[PDB]
Amino acid sequence: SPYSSDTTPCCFAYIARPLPRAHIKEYFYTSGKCSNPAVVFVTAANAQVCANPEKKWVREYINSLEMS
Amino acid sequence: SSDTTPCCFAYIARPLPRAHIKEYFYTSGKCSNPAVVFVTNAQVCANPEKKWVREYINSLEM
Repeated sequence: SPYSSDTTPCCFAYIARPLPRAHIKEYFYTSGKCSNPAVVFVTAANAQVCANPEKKWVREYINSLEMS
Repeated sequence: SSDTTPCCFAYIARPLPRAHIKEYFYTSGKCSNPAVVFVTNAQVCANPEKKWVREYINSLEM
């Protein structure tokens, strides 16, 4: 492919109910260019689910993922 | 939905090789920048104002 994707994933809504923990592969902080400072959890179906960084579960989820 | 929305913060500087273009779409209005994303697999941001962008889109529809 002569070109790689260059779109930027942003968030305009946060998932209300905590995400099934196991069904998560990675996470990443949306770009500072986006309008909302969100958290993104990548599901096993490679879906990119937006989450609120102030949420208790997200906070726990972020720390778990970065610890073997 | 509650899924990420692809937005653009830059536009490619030259026309994409036409034969590689499969489909296209206008990024959500929620995005701060208006843009057309050409799809090949790969998603390339482009300026909705350029002639080749508008013309590529016309060719695609037809």
